[PDB]
Amino acid sequence: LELRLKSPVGAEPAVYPWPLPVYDKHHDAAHEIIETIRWVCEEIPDLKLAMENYVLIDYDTKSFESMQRLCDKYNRAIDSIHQLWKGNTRPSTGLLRHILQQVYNHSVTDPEKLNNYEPFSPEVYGETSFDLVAQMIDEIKMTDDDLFVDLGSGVGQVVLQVAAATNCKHHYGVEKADIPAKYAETMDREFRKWMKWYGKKHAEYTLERGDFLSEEWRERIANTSVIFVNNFAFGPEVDHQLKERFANMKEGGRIVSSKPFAPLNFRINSRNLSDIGTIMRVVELSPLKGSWTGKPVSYYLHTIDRTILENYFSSLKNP
Ligand SMILES: CNC(=O)c1cc(C(=O)c2c(Cl)cccc2Cl)c[nH]1
Repeated sequence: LELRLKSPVGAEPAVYPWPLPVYDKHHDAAHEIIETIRWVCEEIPDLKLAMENYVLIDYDTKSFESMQRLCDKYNRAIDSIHQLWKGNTRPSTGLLRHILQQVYNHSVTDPEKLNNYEPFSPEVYGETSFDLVAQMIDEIKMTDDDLFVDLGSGVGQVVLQVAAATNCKHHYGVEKADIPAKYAETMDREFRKWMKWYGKKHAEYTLERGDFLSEEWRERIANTSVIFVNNFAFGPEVDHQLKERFANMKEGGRIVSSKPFAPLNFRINSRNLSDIGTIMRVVELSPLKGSWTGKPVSYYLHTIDRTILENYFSSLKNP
């Protein structure tokens, strides 16, 4: 016993076993099936016209016959549309939210294994992070000349969201811990498969297991144009090593973080010449000021700017 959903672009069908998988106490693969059908109908007008929409109103998620009828009605409407078309774009924000959740649900089957009790972690990515990352994407406006890196990428959710939305040359995720890095391999596979099923384009990306403080990563950070780092729980020792890596970045290089690497009110003088604040601008970006009705959250945008240090020396030489 199984349920099948035909791809709107002729990719291999999505195949679900029966009884349907349960994700948590209030979420299961039946709600995922209904929402997938609704998303494909909303974005394919001819499909909405062909589909007998009443089947999406009256259904029983606990009945194999009811769920099979619903899947069959959708599969028949897909077939009618493929017949009509007989005779790749980026996903919308709404579809991407659905895809990322679906990818997670098919990949992270045992979330307890993550041993993650933090507020902005993989298990709660959809609550605020998705919206804040979307706001960040609209704010930094990356181009094909950019290289994006997430330092401590978890199961790779930020990398997948950014790669689906932007045209950076490449997106990298580096994760040290065993369990999220192993789950990132499944997230990668499921993301490519589902994006192909929907017929959606994404930029190139790589999720890798590694230590972002290693020698190999020193040159890699130096060549990165956009660093994303949720450093809130890192503490001052790792934060110190990161500032050393950031100090080799190019002019205009950017760092997006959850805790600033330099004070927001940094004032260069003879006693703090050694501080990272001498070579980077720092601003707090808050969607509540940047409408937003979510949590009162912020991120920090750092921009490599060695003219801060240069102006201090020029002012001493020309008082
Ligand atoms: C206690 N942690 C926080 O307040 C916090 C975590 C984060 C993020 O991980 C993040 C960033 Cl850095 C940039 C854009 C989007 C997101 Cl979700 C932001 N603030």
